[PDB]
Amino acid sequence: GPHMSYQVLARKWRPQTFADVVGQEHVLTALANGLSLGRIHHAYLFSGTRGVGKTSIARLLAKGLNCETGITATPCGVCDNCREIEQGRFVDLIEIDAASRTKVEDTRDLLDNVQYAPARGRFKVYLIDEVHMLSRHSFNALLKTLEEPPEHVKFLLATTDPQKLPVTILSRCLQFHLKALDVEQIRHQLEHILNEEHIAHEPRALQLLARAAEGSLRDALSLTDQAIASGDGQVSTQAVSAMLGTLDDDQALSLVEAMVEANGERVMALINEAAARGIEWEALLVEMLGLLHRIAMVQLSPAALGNDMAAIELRMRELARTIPPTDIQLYYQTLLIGRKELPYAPDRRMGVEMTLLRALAFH
Amino acid sequence: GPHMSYQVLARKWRPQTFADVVGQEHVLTALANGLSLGRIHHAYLFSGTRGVGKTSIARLLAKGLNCETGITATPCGVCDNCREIEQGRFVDLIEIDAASRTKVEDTRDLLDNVQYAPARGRFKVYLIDEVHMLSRHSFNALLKTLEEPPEHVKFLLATTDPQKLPVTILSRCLQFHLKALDVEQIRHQLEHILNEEHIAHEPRALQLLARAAEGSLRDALSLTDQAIASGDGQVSTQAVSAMLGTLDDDQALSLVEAMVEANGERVMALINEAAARGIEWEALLVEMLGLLHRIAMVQLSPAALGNDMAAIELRMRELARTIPPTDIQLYYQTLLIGRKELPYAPDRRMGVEMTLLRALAFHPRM
Amino acid sequence: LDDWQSEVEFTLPQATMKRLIEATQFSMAHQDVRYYLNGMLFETEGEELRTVATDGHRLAVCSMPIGQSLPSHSVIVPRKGVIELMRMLDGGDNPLRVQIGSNNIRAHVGDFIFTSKLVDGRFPDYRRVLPKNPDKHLEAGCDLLKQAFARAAILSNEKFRGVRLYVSENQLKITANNPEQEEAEEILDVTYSGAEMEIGFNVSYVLDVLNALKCENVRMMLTDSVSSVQIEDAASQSAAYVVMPMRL
Amino acid sequence: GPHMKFTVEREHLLKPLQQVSGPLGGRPTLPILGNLLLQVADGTLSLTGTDLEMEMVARVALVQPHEPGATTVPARKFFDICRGLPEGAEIAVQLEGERMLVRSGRSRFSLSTLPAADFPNLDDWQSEVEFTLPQATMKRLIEATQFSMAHQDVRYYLNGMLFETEGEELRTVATDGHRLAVCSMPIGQSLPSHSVIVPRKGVIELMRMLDGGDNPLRVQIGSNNIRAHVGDFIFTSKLVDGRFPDYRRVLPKNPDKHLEAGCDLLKQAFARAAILSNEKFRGVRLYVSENQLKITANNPEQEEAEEILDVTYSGAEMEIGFNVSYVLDVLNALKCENVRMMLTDSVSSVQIEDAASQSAAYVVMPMRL
Amino acid sequence: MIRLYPEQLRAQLNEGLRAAYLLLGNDPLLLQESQDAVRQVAAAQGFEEHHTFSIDPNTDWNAIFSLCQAMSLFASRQTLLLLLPENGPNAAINEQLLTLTGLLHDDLLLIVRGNKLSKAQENAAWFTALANRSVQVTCQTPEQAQLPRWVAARAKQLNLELDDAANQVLCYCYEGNLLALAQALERLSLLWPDGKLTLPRVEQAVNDAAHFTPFHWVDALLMGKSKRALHILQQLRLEGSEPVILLRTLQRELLLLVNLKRQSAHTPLRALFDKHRVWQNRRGMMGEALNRLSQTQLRQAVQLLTRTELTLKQDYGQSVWAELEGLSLLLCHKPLADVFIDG
DNA sequence: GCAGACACTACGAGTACATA
DNA sequence: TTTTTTTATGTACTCGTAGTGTCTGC
Ligand SMILES: Nc1ncnc2c1ncn2[C@@H]1O[C@H](COP(=O)(O)OP(=O)(O)O)[C@@H](O)[C@H]1O
Ligand SMILES: Nc1ncnc2c1ncn2[C@@H]1O[C@H](COP(=O)(O)OP(=O)(O)O)[C@@H](O)[C@H]1O
Ligand code: BEF
Ligand code: BEF
Ligand SMILES: [Mg+2]
Ligand SMILES: [Mg+2]
Ligand SMILES: [Zn+2]
Repeated sequence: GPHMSYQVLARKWRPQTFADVVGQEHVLTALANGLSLGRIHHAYLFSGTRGVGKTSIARLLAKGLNCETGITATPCGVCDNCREIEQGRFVDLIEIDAASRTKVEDTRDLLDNVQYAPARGRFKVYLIDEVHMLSRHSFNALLKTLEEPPEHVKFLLATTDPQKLPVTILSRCLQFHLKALDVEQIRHQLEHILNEEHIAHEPRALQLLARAAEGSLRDALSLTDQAIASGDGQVSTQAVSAMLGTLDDDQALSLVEAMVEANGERVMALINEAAARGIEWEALLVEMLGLLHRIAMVQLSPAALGNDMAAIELRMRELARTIPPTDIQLYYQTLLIGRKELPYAPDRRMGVEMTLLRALAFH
Repeated sequence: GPHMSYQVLARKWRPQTFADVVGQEHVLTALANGLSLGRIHHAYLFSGTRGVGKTSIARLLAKGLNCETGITATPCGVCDNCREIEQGRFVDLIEIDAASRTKVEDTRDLLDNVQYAPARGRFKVYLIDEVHMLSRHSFNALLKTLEEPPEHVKFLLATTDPQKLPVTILSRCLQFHLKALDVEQIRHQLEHILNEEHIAHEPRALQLLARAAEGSLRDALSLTDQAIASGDGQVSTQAVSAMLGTLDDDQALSLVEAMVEANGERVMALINEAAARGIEWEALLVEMLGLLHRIAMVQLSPAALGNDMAAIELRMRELARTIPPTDIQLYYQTLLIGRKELPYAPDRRMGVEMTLLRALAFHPRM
Repeated sequence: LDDWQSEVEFTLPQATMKRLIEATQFSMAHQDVRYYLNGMLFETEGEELRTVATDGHRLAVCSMPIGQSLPSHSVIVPRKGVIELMRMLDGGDNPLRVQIGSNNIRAHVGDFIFTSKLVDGRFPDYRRVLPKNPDKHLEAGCDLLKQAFARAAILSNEKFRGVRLYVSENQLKITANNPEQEEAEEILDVTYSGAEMEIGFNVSYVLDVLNALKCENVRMMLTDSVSSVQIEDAASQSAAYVVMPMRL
Repeated sequence: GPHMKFTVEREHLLKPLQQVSGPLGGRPTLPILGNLLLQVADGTLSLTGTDLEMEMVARVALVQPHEPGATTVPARKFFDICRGLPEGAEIAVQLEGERMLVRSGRSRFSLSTLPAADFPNLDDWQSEVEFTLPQATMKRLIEATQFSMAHQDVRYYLNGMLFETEGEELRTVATDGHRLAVCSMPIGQSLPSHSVIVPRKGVIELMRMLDGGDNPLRVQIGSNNIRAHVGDFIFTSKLVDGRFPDYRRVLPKNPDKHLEAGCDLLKQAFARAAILSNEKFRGVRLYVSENQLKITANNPEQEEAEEILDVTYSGAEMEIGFNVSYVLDVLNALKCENVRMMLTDSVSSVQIEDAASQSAAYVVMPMRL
Repeated sequence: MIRLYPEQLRAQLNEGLRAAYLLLGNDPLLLQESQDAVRQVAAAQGFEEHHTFSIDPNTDWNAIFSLCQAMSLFASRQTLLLLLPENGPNAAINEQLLTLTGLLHDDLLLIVRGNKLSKAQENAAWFTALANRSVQVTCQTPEQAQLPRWVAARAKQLNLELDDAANQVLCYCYEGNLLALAQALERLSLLWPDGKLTLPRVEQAVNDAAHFTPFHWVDALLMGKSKRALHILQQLRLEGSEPVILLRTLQRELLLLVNLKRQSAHTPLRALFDKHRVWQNRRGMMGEALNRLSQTQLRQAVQLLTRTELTLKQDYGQSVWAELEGLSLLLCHKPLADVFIDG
């Protein structure tokens, strides 16, 4: 009943050492080489995308700069200060949620603790997460602290949209850029996570989850929580097949490929998918028109774009050259007429249906 | 300083009783059934074209909801609450000039004090007019109050068009579509109003005012007030014909037959003569479309002409005999497109000339 | 600006107008859709210069007798003009000469006459707003009630400063809640006898009323949970206040 | 779990709550820091309030029955509950389950709390320099040299007082920049030498907690913190890093010129010289002649008036010491009856003391045009 | 007033200080590192106390407090680092600067930092009075063609070996954004202290973070390189300038180019460029641009461009920015469109 | 008393962003 | 080496400033 509260896999499997960070070889190796030696810039800016490890890596630097052993690229395992940072409470690291602290009446006070003595352990070090929300005057206070930083302190920094910071602080800070995870990285990490606790898994579900994650690991973990929920403690292909209605993307090219002939159930299946998905019909037909126009461009130039649909550079080319240009022009006329009259149809689904039927009516 | 200030007909003759409202039979029946039967609702939005009565229906519903008799289908009209709503003093009918009071700040302000009990009335009616000009944040702020308001507060929305509202709000009110009023209803209401106002009127003049209003009591009534200034004390056929710029003469069909026969010189001469006389151009093309429709209809099925068409049959049937069925539709489409582009032309006469030349470009041999 | 007709003259110490405005200023509308709701209504009677302010949910009316014959006339003065007029009041010895017009309000204080434009509307009938039956009436010490309401309100809901009276035989129970649930309960010994009753209502408004009148012993009158409460001092009847309940 | 029992009176509870919740204004990073720690241990109440920089702990005797425990209460709400209750009323408190119930006979409140384990405390340390200074002496030390602090300075250590000790005497350095100030009062007992930096806010709290009573102030200075005790009140404050350098160097080594005048006479004269015609732009211009102080007026509004003051002068003639603001700061805090001033050079600084006392030495460097 | 380059400002820094220093020019990072070098040189010298003041209108001069009064505990001289507004100062601030100089102490140093000033701002009262002893110096970021030499020189100064492929990928990824270039150089140095980087992981530690002002966009479109133009547009992501600037740019050069093609039958293209001195680094880059076109080609370009012009501003389209991808790519392999669009 | 603190609350401006 | 050139209306946020309640050891 009220027992066994499996908290989120986003929080439970949060890395503890630099060996538990998936991907980002460049940042990990750079900081590992920089920690053995004393050349440490007074401010480390971390930037990336949604849910990669900027906050996790910052926790790792708080782990490393503060230990009984000392500044170590290698982890600590267990030692009081870094032990303390496994959980929330910790004395010489203060995590200013800069989103909740944007005004100077708060951030000036928080930075005013830099001139106090550090707590247990060296390197009074604080992590100002999501710096891009600081006010202009808050940034001025941060700049005045950075230009003459106390030697006994350092402080990390994180964000998601680095373009909003002033050029002065960006130039000062030794920015590390954290890359979006590749599909293989996320897939292998999710495999490891599922194997770690108890949940069986089949590979196709995991490729689907990785593809739908769009690169963020936290996104992959949220979707694996949902997959476990829907699959009743088993991430099989069926729960992720229910997710497939959301992750199914390639739809505009298949209809273009099926327009030039009578494929039978292909058009009906594709229109059913479009209706059950409810994407913008005007945008759907504009994508149709763009594909058809670049096809006409390829007809008069054997390699007109080349970079268009590199995954479909073995099927789109056939209709890019085999189909007569006159038929392509007629199809363009049909789709243009359909778009021009689309909003006045009884429903835009009916309008796109009628455009497809007119296209299939001729050849 | 006249009686308040409503010496104008547009304000004087707004109905005060469900019995006094013209048209709108379906919505009036629905509201009366809801009030009497007990099935009441907290949010009605009345959507319809301008000058049809959504504001008036909303205010009359507000009267009916707060009459001292009880929740009565027909408001008292004499009881104190009805009098106060008429004066505007009634402190529970909170009218909103939502086109003017657009800021989400004021929407939040008026939503904070929704929990209060009504001062005197049973229901605290939030009459909102011109809802479609609420800022998107204001629309979404109204959501959780529209859905589940307290027991005592009822919302009324009166918008010109319903489709601009977010689909969330559009799905939380009763959409009462005010059906536009046809010519006969306008004519009867105008005749009754004029008989009450004691000014002589001619039936055909009222027919013109009805057919030119395109279904609107406010528009037709404003046109009548305009004619009263022109036609001294009376809505006379001549005065309203001159003011409204109607095509009394037969030059319409004459230039129709000139245009379909590719007689550019004749068409230009007729246009010059009409402009010299002081014609109105939109009505010209409306008459063009009507005459073309009659010609096509008798081309398909003879004996379809009526009154004036049945009198000019000697020309209309000949035109239907000489003009092929295919070209009639093309002429009609060209003329209606020209009428569509009349606003998008710096000179109205020049726009009509453009339309006629576009039509003549179908057969520009000579 | 020229002079005006329908101009009745007043002769009254500045203390009188100050007491009046201070009695009915906290319940005057501020940027509300009802445009006539802003400002104060000054109404002339043969007995007093009555004044009425309301937000639609706080109706404060004060009546200080003036001792002059006054033709019946009802005026509404906007918020800005009222604030300025209150600022120009001081001393208490000079006789203020208030001059009413059709579209303007003028006032002679000391050696200076100032004017304010006049809101165009028809103000509601306050007497009908006042409850028609004071069947449930209670009296309680003014300062005791004020202290109890402040104590209860310090835990009240922030945005909606709402408490609940529970009136039983000679007892008032104040109960207050808020988000981050906290309960404030306080019991007062009052002079009440009648039907047991509960009523929720804003506490900032009642604290404001008690601050405005500040008599020795207040009495409030009320019938039912939905019914508005009419609070005045038990000494005289010159000032009355109406507070509309929370909940429903 | 824990269930404490308060039985207290307002008059003995209002002041400790004020002293513990004064600095606790604003929104702190941990929500518990915006909260006030209540501890009932033996017949003693401990009220704790922090800002991650200073801790105020008030001790209240519990004559009436009580129960030990520890909890935390929203400081503003609890203070407003205790305030406003009838004078002489008794507050009883029982912390049940999650909520804490306060009662005053006819009133009852239920306040939400936070667990006592979450509340941070400052770790124990060794107090190197412990002394029991007279409260009035510490008050004089703070006030005679607190007007010069240089709050909000780039040095990030000039913002705080310095405290130095030697044997049975101590001094307070007012690190300011263009201003210096020192005060030499004795301790009465031998203490080791130690230099400590104390933040500005800590100094303000330490002077406010004096209350002007007779109880001696017991002050303990350690390596990274300071503590103060007055009666049943305890104050704790961390220290600033960085060491301010020697201050005796800025003192005039060879004050060739001396001045002397009554304290009230100088007070009135320079008050006029600062308010009559010298307000914003530079201001006074000084010309020291034999028993003459010629003051020239400079201001944006071009009111230029010259005033001559009769002050006893040892020397021939000098000019260009006219830093009006800082000498005003010195003069207001002189707390003298007759004032003796040392001037060595226009380029160097100016010292000010009492004619017959060295309770406060002030150093102000004049500005040049 | 000397108006020199920082490569000589270092020389004047090594010699006796020439009173107030004014370093100008829009700089990604060179301004800050020059300021740092000035700071360290001053710290080696007398002036040590760097007081930072932000020169701005509607902000009072608290510098007068430092100007009128001398430091008392540690004089040690001091330096006023002034931050100019991005548009330059006003007359009131310009004259108050002269007043400050009138209040200047012998241990005071004036450092004025900002961007290029207007002629009246340049020839203000303060600059005119300081023209006798102060100095002026300006610098600007290297161009696209000047980048590889600068990067190689910086690498040789930092004692780390680079390669031609590494320099190519750096100048592509970090084109004119020297801050990102410096951070990448430090990252490659710290990642591998081997001192030998040819193409092992330079892409692994380098992202696509560079500035791209619109003037180069047509420089690709005039070749009609589909992949290059597409990559340039993808690079323009995440620093996305609003479409109107790009649209103004390409309508400018296309109107110029259509006028050029109209006049091509008349006075030759070189003497026509004599009127069209648009400084496209030779006016000859446009000369090789005009070689690959046709009148119908210009028609097909202008039809799409003018259709977009009303597609973003008449009805406020949301895909219009991505429409810049559409219009630039279709022209690459479209010798002449057989109508079918003719917008 | 009480003025000055001290807080607190409201208003304008400058800036950043959104959507039609 | 100086070079072209979209809006109206609304919503938030944060920094000064200004005005006002309230009340504390002075
Ligand atoms: N390198 C990584 N190693 C392990 N987990 C990661 C990594 N990056 C992201 N995550 C997962 O995503 C969750 C949120 O990560 P976080 O570091 O907060 O991302 P962000 O960069 O957006 O702040 C973490 O709890 C962790 O599960
Ligand atoms: N159904 C109706 N019955 C009677 N009069 C009407 C009706 N509809 C409109 N009117 C006339 O039009 C005038 C304006 O009506 P109104 O209700 O404001 O229209 P709207 O819906 O456009 O706001 C009224 O004063 C009345 O004279
Ligand atoms: F926390 Be991350 F920046 F999504
Ligand atoms: F549409 Be109506 F004129 F309110
Ligand atoms: Mg994060
Ligand atoms: Mg209306
Ligand atoms: Zn460790």
